[PDB]
Amino acid sequence: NSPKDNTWIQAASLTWLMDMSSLLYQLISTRIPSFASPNGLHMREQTIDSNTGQIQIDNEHRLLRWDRRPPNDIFLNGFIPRVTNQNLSPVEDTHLLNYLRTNSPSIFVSTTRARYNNLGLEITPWTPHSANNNIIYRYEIFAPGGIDINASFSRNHNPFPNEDQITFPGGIRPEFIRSTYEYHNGEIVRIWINPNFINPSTLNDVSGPSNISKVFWHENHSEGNNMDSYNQDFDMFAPNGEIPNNNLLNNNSLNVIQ
Amino acid sequence: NSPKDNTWIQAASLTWLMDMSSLLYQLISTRIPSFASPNGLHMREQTIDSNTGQIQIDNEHRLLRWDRRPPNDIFLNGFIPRVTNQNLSPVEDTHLLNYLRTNSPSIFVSTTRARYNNLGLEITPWTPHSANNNIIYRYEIFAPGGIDINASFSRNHNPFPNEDQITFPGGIRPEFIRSTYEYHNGEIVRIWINPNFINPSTLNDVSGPSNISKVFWHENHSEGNNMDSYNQDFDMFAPNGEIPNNNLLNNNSLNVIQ
Amino acid sequence: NSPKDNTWIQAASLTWLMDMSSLLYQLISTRIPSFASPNGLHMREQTIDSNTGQIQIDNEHRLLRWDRRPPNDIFLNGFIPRVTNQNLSPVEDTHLLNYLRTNSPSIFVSTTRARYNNLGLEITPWTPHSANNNIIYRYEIFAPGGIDINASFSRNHNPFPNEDQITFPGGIRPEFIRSTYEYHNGEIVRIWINPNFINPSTLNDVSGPSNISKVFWHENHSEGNNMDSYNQDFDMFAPNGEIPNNNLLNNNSLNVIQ
Amino acid sequence: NSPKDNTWIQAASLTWLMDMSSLLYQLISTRIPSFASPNGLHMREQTIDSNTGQIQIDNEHRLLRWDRRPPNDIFLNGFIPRVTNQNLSPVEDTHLLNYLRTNSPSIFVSTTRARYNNLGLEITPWTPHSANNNIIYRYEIFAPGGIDINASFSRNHNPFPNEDQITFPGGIRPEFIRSTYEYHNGEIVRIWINPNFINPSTLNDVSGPSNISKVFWHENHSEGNNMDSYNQDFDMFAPNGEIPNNNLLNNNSLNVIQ
Amino acid sequence: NSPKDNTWIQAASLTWLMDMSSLLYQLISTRIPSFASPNGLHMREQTIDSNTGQIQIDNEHRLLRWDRRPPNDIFLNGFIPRVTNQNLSPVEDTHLLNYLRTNSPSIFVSTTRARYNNLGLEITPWTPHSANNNIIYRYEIFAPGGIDINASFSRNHNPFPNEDQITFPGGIRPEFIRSTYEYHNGEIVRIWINPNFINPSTLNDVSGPSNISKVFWHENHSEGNNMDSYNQDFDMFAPNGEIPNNNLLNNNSLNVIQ
Amino acid sequence: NSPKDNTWIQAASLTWLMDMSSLLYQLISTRIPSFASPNGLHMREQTIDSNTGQIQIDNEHRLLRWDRRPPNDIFLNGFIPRVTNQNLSPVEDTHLLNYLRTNSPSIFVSTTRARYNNLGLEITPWTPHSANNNIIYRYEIFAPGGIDINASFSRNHNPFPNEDQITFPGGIRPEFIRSTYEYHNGEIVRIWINPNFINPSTLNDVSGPSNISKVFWHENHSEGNNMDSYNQDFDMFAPNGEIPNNNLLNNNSLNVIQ
Amino acid sequence: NSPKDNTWIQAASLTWLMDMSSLLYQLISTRIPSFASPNGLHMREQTIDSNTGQIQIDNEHRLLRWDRRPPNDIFLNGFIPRVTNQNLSPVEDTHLLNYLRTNSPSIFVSTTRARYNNLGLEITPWTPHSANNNIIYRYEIFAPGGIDINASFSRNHNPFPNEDQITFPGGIRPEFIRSTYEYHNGEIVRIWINPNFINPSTLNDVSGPSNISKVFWHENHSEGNNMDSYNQDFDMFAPNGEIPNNNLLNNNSLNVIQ
Repeated sequence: NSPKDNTWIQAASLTWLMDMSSLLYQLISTRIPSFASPNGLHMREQTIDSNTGQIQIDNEHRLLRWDRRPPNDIFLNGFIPRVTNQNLSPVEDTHLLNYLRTNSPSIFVSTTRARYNNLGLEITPWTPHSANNNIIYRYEIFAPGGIDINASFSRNHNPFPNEDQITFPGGIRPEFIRSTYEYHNGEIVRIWINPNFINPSTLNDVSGPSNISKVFWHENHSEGNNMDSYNQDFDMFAPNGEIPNNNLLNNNSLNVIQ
Repeated sequence: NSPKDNTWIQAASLTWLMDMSSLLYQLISTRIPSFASPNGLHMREQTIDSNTGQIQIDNEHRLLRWDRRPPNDIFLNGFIPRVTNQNLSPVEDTHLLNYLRTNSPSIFVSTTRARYNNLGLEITPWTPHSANNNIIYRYEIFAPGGIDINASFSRNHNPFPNEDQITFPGGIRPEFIRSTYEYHNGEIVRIWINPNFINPSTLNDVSGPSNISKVFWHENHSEGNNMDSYNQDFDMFAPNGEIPNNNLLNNNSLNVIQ
Repeated sequence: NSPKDNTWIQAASLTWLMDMSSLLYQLISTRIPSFASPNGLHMREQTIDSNTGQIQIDNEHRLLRWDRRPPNDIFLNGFIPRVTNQNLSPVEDTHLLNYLRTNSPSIFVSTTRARYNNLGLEITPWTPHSANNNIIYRYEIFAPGGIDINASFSRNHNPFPNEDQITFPGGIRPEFIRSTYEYHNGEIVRIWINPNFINPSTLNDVSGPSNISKVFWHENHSEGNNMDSYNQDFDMFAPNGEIPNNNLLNNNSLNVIQ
Repeated sequence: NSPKDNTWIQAASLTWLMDMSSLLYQLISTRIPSFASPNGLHMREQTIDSNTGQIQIDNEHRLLRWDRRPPNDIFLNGFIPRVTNQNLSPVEDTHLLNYLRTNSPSIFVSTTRARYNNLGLEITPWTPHSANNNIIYRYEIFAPGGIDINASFSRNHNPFPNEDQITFPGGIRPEFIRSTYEYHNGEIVRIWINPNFINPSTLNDVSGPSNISKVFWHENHSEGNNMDSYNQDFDMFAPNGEIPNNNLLNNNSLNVIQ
Repeated sequence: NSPKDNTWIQAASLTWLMDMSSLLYQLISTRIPSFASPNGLHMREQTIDSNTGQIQIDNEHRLLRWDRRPPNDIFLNGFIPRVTNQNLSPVEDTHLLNYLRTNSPSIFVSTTRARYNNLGLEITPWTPHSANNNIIYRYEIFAPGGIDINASFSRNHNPFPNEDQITFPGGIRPEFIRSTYEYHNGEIVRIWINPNFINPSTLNDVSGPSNISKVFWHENHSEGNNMDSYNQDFDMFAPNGEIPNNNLLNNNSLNVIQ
Repeated sequence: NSPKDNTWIQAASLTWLMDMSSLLYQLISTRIPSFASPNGLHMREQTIDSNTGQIQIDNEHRLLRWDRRPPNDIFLNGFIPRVTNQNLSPVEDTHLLNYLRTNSPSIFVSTTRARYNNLGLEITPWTPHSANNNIIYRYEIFAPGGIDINASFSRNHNPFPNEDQITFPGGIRPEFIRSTYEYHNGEIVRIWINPNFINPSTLNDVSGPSNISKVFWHENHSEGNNMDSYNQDFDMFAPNGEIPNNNLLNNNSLNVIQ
Repeated sequence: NSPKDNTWIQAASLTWLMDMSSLLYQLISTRIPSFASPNGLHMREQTIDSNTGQIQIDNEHRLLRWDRRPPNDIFLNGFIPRVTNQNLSPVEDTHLLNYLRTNSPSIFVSTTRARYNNLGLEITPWTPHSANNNIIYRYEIFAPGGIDINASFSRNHNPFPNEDQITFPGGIRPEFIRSTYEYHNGEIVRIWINPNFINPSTLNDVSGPSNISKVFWHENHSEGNNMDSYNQDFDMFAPNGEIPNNNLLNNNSLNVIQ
């Protein structure tokens, strides 16, 4: 049943949702048959340090988002959902299962979990099929909350499990986005650091290959606008990607064969 | 009478229709005289594998759609109907018989069945009269649901039986479109594969003549925008085409005499 | 009184009218004094061959329409009336007698009967006064229904008899238009065939002089847009034309003296 | 009192007025004091030939209208009034006396009678003061109905008896306009014949000086658009013209001194 | 109290006011304190010849209006007030005293009386302060009605008596404007005659210096559009002019020192 | 309490306010705490000579207004307030204290008193801080009414006393503006006289340095449009200026140090 | 509980808020849980001198605001909030905690306190992360009121104490902005003085490095428009900056390492 607090939606870009936690949980829960979610939605845990009141920043809570939009947009605005207007009706806006299964416009923003091997080394995450084409960004996020999709649905009622998603009703504000990799043709050409990330003391922990241009972003950065040529979530819809392999993410590529 | 589940409209592009299955079935059924449809609408069966929950991909369920719109549009948006707004009134939007007989704007999107001879080899499908003119695409679809038109009406009240149509209220999402043939003057010049097709392990089963350019699509593909110079369904209206012959579809042409 | 079925309006371009047959018949009938139409409106008989359930295609049901609009418009859209919006009020939209007498905008599309001599050979039809000027088209139609004007009103209360009109409330869809003659200065320069005509097996029966360019139309045909330089019905209003003579229509002209 | 039939408004361009004859007559009659029109409005008589039911075409019913608009406008649209919208209120739209006295916008269109001497030869009609300036047209009309102004009002209650006006509530359709003289600087330069005039057998009766260009009009005629450089009735308002003399109209001028 | 007939507003350009005489008189009268107008508004007398019904054309009834707008505007449209819409509310539209005192927008149009010496010779009228600057017109009017301002108010409640104003609720139609003097830099350069003036037999009585270009106007006259480079009444507001002297108006100037 | 007559608002540009004197006084008075205005608003006295009814024109009643708008605007339109629409609500429009303290948009127009020494010679008035920059005008006004701000408020409730402001609800009409000094960089370059000033016999009393261009204004005067490059009251808000000194205003400057 | 007077919002740019003090305080207070603000909002004290009623101008009350907008905007308009329309609903407009935590649009304007060491010498204030990039302004403010954020919330319920914010509901008018430093690449290039600052006698107290261009502003100053290339509060959101160090602010830089 209902969440005790609004932690699950604390990263929200649509800030007005944050004070309507219970109402939102009901609105979403009622379009989910008990057989699909026997125990109800499962919110991620320990997204916040109990000792600090601060975002938990560890491999286990490290989220990723593939997006064609550049840092001058994302580091300024965060991830705003496709639907931004208030509508307390059972319309498609809050229809979670339809959103995941069909990618219909909604108030939800997806992310996928960073993947590690047993030695705790990073391996290929769920990657979009079009990742090797043109310019794409892989944003690194540490945010409070999110719905743990795979833990919320019975295997046979969970539309696409392979994507290992953590969904954010209302989106994610920019202060929860630590960095991003800028890829051109599947190759890393730059690493962007968001100086306004909620925990600036961890900025030096941002990893990447050696000798790759690393830039500290600021509004209207001269090189922060690269983009192709619209559905901002096309590259985050389950059937539009997959986990290509379990190779170590220790090269200059995104580990997808050309 | 009424369908047990919403399988018939599960491919829907107008996703809001999927949760209003019974209401939609009533809305459509009431403008159909009992003498036209003695037993009611007949929904296609076995469109989904009961053992996997997955789309049934076999010759028997292989659908085709002739369209002048290119892959950069279709593989991105799917087949969205001419009418996209909600209207629970008995207007023409849901008037199935008028749509079939006159091609009036509606929420329906049509497909025609792939045709095979007794040896299970492909033969000429229902083809538009204008197929040999300019640029046209023949999309290959495997989707859940659809209304089996020929099985839903007495032949005496079925506007156009030859087309053997399977109609999709709400359209078809792009993940159900596996590939497309690009024809220029009735000749195949390229075969496009949709990497995001719901069952990617079958992509290698896509057939075509030998040595024809085969391309894996991605958004804004450089050659994915070819189009002539609007009624997107003009080339799918029954009187606007026919089954030209039963010849084997084993050449570079669409089997229509120049 | 009332028609048994909606055959009279089955060719309708304004398809929403087809399901409101009785209401439409009342709407029209009430603005017609009993002395003008003692026996009520007389619908054309045998427009559909009951043995085939399809359009009757014979000289006796062959209709013509003079229009300045070219095939790229007409073969695509059919004949849509000057008034296209729904209005169940006794406004001028449905005022049949006013439309005939004055040519006021309405939901009616006019046609005139093809004319034959006693040997069954074609003779000059009712022709517009401006027919020898510039570019004009003479469309050939075989459609279900239509109101037989001369049989609906008494001789002495029938505004203009010479025209032998067949009026179509809601217009005529393109599949009922078999061909058209393109005239330039009163001379035939091309014969256009509509491949999507409802009975394609009769396309070879389309007549015309010998050695005249004969073209099978398709959307946006390169030569299908010729037009002068608007009232689309100007050339179909009774006082705007006449039957010039009873000569055989066996030459390259429209039988009007230059 | 009330007219027996709607003959008085049968020439109407605003066709919707034709079925509201009695209501219109009341609407107009109530703003006319009994002392101004002791016997009520007097409608012209014999505007229709009682042996044929067609418009009476004789000198006695020959009407004229001075207008700056050319044949490409007038022969296509007729004379449409300055006010064209429906308004069953006692507004100025139907205020006949104000219209005649002030030329305020209304649903009325004025014409003036052709003038003849006792030998039945044509003499100078009421002519606009600006007639010798630039380009002006004198249209010839034979229409059913019209209000006989001079016979409708007591001499001292008739604003401008001199114009011998016949007013048409709702205007005059083009089929009632037989021809027009095109004047440039008060000189006839062309005679236009309307081939669509309601009685085409009388077209040869159109008179004019000898050896003047005579043209049979058609839509968009190349020379049918001459016009100066708006109140379309400026040149038909009583104080804006007069009967200049009673000379024979047998020259190339409009009989007004330069 | 109330006027017996509507003579006072018979010159009205806003013709709809003419039938609401009593209502208008009340509307205006109620915003006028009894001490300002002890005897009520005084309408000009003998503006209309009781014997002909014709406009009285004599020095005593000769009115003038200074205006920057040229004959192509004024002789075509007359003097239309700054406020032209119907409003039966006690708004400023009909507020006579505010209009005279402040020049606020209203339905009124001002004129000033022509001035004569004891020998009946014309002397300088009330003239605008800006009269010697650029292009200005002095229109000559003979109209029925008008409110005699100086006779309507008690001297100490009459804002500006020196102007000798005759005010026209609803304005003045062009047929009441006989002529105009066109001044450039305070010098007469042309005399315009309105051929459509209500009494054309008096046109030859129009006076002016000798050998000054005299033109008979017609719509769009080539020289009838001269104007500077908006408040059309700026030059008719009392504080904006004065009676400069009592000199004879027998020269080429407007009798104002340069 | 309430003013006996509307003298206080007689200069009004928003003329509709003049007849709603008592209502306006209430509307303004109710948002003024009794401790701020113990005795209520104090209206200026002797603004109108009781003997003549005329505007009192003496040093004592001489008002000034600093404005960036030129004579072609001001001498034509007067000083119209920032808010011009009717609103009988306690909105900010009539909020006198907030207007004085914050300069929020309202129906009020400020002026400041001309300043004199004990010999009755003019000394520096309250001057805007930006007066020495670019082009600014100092208008001279003699108007009826106005609220005497310093006499209306208890010193510790009066926002800014130093300005010796005279506020005009509804603004000031142009006939109350006698002249203006045009300054460029704090230097007088021209003196403009308004010939339409309510008392033209005093025009020669307009003072200024010797040998400075003196111009009599008229609409669209060629040099009457000089302006910089909007809040028209920026230079009349108390904190935006001050009384710089008490020096004699007998030079070509505005007595502010460069 | 409630504030005794409206001092807290007296600097308001949205002046209509000033008269709705209690209502505003309730509106804001009700969305603040008692555990977050045990004692309610704490308004700054001694922002106004008790003896004179004038603004308290001392180090203690010296506020700063980092803004990308230049003096031609700010010194003219002040700091107007992102939300400017009236809305007495519990919408996000007045949601103080959401504002502070997320930077959502609201009626609030942030400022940060000037920082001093023990000797009372200025040290580095909270500075935006992007301060060394391009052009940024640091405005100096002395205003009445403001909410003392750090004193209003219990440590663990104060989103971002590090900013040491004083928040102004309704913004700050320009007369409370004394000066601004213009930085280019983190270096001071000009010091702007607002001559209209509420206490002009303190203008000489404005400090800065020696020999830096010092300019007295006026509307449209030629160099007062420098700006980069929009969220006007981006550089005032807590996570978007920090207190870089406690070094003396006695150099030309903003004390942030390049």
